[PDB]
Amino acid sequence: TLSAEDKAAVERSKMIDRNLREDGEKAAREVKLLLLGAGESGKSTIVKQMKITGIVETHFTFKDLHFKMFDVGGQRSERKKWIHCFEGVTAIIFCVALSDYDLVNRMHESMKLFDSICNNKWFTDTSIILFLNKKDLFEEKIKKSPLTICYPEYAGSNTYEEAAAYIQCQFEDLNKRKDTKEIYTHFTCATDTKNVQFVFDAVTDVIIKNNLKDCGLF
Amino acid sequence: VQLVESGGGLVQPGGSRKLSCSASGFAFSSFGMHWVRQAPEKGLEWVAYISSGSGTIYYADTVKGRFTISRDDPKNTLFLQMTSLRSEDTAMYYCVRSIYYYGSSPFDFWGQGTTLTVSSDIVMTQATSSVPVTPGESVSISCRSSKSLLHSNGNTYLYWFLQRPGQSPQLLIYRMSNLASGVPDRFSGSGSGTAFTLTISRLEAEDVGVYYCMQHLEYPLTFGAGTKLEL
Amino acid sequence: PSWLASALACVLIFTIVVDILGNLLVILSVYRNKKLRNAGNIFVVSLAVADLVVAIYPYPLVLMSIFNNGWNLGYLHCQVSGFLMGLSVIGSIFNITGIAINRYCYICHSLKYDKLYSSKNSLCYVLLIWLLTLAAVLPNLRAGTLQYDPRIYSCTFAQSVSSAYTIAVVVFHFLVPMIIVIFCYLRIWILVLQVRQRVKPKPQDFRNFVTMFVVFVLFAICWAPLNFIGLAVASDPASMVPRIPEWLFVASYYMAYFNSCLNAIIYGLLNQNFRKEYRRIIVSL
Amino acid sequence: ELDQLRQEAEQLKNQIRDARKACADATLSQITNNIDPVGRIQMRTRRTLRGHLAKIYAMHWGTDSRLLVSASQDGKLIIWDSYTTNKVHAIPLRSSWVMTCAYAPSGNYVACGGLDNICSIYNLKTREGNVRVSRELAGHTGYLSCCRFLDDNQIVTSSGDTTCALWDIETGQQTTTFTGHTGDVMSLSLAPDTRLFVSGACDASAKLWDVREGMCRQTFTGHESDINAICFFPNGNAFATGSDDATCRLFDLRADQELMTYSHDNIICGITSVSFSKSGRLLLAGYDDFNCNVWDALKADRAGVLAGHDNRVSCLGVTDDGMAVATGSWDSFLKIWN
Amino acid sequence: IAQARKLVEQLKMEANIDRIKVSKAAADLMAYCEAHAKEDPLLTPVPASENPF
Ligand SMILES: CC(C)CCC[C@@H](C)[C@H]1CC[C@H]2[C@@H]3CC=C4C[C@@H](O)CC[C@]4(C)[C@H]3CC[C@]12C
Ligand SMILES: CCC(=O)NCC[C@@H]1CCc2ccc3c(c21)CCO3
Repeated sequence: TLSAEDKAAVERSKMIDRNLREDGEKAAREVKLLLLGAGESGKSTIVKQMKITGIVETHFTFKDLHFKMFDVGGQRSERKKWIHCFEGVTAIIFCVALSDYDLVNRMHESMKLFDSICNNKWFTDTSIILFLNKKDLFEEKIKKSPLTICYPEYAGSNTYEEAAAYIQCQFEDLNKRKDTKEIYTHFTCATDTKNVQFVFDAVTDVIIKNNLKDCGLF
Repeated sequence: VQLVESGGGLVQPGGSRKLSCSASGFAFSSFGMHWVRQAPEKGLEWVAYISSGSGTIYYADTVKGRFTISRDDPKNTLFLQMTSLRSEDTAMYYCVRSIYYYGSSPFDFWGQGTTLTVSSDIVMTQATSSVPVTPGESVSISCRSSKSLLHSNGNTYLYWFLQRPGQSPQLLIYRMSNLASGVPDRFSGSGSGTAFTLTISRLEAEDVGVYYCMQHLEYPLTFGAGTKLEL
Repeated sequence: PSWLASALACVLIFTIVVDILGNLLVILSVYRNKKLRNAGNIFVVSLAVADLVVAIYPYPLVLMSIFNNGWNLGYLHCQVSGFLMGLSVIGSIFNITGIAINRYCYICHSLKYDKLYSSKNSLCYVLLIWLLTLAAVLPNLRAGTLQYDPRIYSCTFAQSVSSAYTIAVVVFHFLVPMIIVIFCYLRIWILVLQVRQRVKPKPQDFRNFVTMFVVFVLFAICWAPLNFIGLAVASDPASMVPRIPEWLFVASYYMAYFNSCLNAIIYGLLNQNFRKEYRRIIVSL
Repeated sequence: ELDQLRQEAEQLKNQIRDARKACADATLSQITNNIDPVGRIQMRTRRTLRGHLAKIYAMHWGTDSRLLVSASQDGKLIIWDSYTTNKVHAIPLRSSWVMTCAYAPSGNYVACGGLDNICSIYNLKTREGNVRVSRELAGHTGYLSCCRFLDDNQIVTSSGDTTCALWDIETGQQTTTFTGHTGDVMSLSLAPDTRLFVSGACDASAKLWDVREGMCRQTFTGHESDINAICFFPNGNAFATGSDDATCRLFDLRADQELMTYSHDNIICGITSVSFSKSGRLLLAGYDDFNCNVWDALKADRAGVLAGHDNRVSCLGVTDDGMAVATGSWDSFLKIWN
Repeated sequence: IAQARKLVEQLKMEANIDRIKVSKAAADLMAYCEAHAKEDPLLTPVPASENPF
């Protein structure tokens, strides 16, 4: 049995555990993303393009999606001890600087970071959206400087298209769980909306696959 | 916080009147509202209760059917629609806010009250209706209930109110032990089932008035006759 | 023939055992895992109960009837079993349809899914489905179309007594609950294909069809032969019944019986959500 | 130059180790080998608090042992009524990344923080009815690990910037900053008298601080991996330590050396949370094995297994009354065992 | 040069603090565990009369 106040208490604790349902439904429908990469790898430019102290959260509504975004590089600490907080994120936006293959070499650190990120236990089924930045300066940089300095085990033409394709193919094979996760690689299109459009397309693909897996249709 | 009600005045018997209360300074959407009348010379009397979210609504038997209560959350306004007003419906209609959870203090804040003039249950009895007092004295008001108020969970539902002369009631002690916020520590409640005492230590000015004892064990809500204090 | 009876009995025992297995595992799966208590999994539970309701009373009765080669029971005992077979064979097919619209919603009209298929809405949808099944099964008592057919050894829906009721059963247990499923799964597959093609610009593509569309349309293959036989015997019951061999009739009635467990398999073991957690069930139970 | 100072530090460490060895004469197992085993303890869950929609990371009991606050990544921290499984409050958070929560001993305030570098303070006893943010304690440059209340005006916090800091609620500025850790601080426990506290970091070291002046009294080493949880003995003269080495260790404040290690060849996963009982006879450790193991704190024997969770047990707490223990895991469920 | 000096100072000042015997600490812990064992609802199953859950 219950008293007069206990019935009101459970009514309160049932309206509180009624607003939580709508809050969780809103939280699930929206899209979460991560930013990762080396220092000065183009995170600021992509953030400012798509927008228009520990966590730099970013919100932007595009094609009826809240698109919550987290820029974590601001705070420096043990990456392995908060990386499990972001488990269940829709996708990871990874920024790679194409033209930083020769300065101290940084492409080796970028590929090492990508290998570490894509092979985490938590980021097993989370698809990775891959961005290759500053391709414009990359074209002239490879026109002047040979690519073999960054990749000693290479033999091919030093043109923009072939070099970019080889870099994409090299980066796309870092992951071992090729069956479960899929990497969406893109070249940033200067100041166009195509970058945000590609992000929307990739997250739509991830959401569709996740919904299929939830229904068991996979 | 601020609870102000309006809409009172003269009305002919059997007519209709719409009492409204304006609530400001607190989260009206979370609080459960009450309506408590007081006859011009009698004690207070519970009328109706609406819960948070307008889920559960209760009415006193004397006003069941004739009176309906509704609340307006986004506008922070409480209404009490009255139909077929009778002669005994002339009273001072107070508005009371009550939040119900573990450790909360229901009936904490009271409104001003509208002047309306018309031209089974647990019965509470207070042993003494008038106790003369002097400054510096310590009196113990006694209040009795028909049924023991100690519920199985251990919460004994008693409330002590204080009616200042020409003012609004204020909660002093809720559940017989817990002092309300803003109340001086002079007051002290105790007792057992169907036997309640209120000990006032070193009572001073701005303390004379009428003291009411409330049960919240079950609806309808009933008050004592009212122990009145004079110097 | 002895071989005929033996094979029919084997089909029934296989169907009964696998149906009971699958239905029990899927119901206790939803009962155990809180993550599986999604508002979309209620329809799977309803389908499981619908399939199980004859996995206990009627199927053993017809099994014993084959083992006795004769109706060794009572009249009331006959229309209480025919009634339950009707409830199962209509409820399972209606719940397959319900799941079809449910998934179109999750994977397509996902923006308006949270309120359209809330817990209260799903709980009143399953009850509505069951009410429709009961209202479809009920009228045959007043028409007296439920009787024991010696050829198939069951108190089944006689397809020759009532013509209008037969054609109504045909139209709402196979034309609609097949078209709806076809539309829903074709739309889901097309949407997935479009989403995939919107990003990048084959044996896995075909596999996919096999595992969504073909797998979930397997029910419409088992009932198709006898549910066409019903239309044939409703066109001219006087002459078409002698014109149809008993071979096709029996082969159908056992295919339709086998589908009662085929449904529990394709919506059971074939779900990664339940398949992954099945082994946990075995260790726990 | 600095080489001489380094050699002086090395010889100081060597003589400290020699002194610790000299005081070491008999381990806890040898002393307690005559005690009767606590026996196979069976603790069955009595309540299950559901309503969280994400992997929870924090929980804290109230001093009345009836109300507990729990925080999860859905941006909500909920205060529960343990007896009736009622959600008395649900406080939305500015940042959903919460890694710790605290309940004021008086019960008027709660605290929460995480990757946002801010240990927010929320006011519960408010005349307006709702819960308001009292003060946001910012300026600690790192993800917070364990906010703990001293009084209604003080709070002790640990961050990933290798520093613990005692704050002041009303001013908003930290009274004392504790430095000395070379790794990210992840745990913190307050002594019963609120005069000392101990924190564990990635350095496999637990440092005993002092609230009054801030100097670090004793440093306890012996773990081979980072430290994820710390809890004092009820007597206040000892504290347990959970790490990723799958070994809980009991330390002594007065002996200033490791006392006993709790290990089993079966368990090879880390330890996320530790606690104690009212008598301190048994301590509960929450592993990543999706279960909580009850260890006999005087014989290093696994007394029982609290296997009821389908994911990693993030945190667990024992009431002040000692009546029950509530464990929380990443499946967004609180289980009150008894 | 400042960091090494600070580390040396800290080690020196925390080195000279009183230690007790480990056996004495173990005896103190055992005595505390035995003294408060009667008031521990976890160790001994409390009867359902006094169990609030
Ligand atoms: C996967 C779907 C298509 C179900 C497949 C199983 C069906 C088509 C198979 C399995 C067992 C088969 C039956 C085995 C025995 C007999 C007896 C005799 O009268 C011939 C037909 C009949 C009745 C067969 C009809 C077809 C049958 C029912
Ligand atoms: C032409 C009909 C047909 O071929 N198959 C449906 C017959 C099924 C199987 C057994 C049964 C029992 C009662 C009932 C129904 C059926 C449909 C409506 O009520």
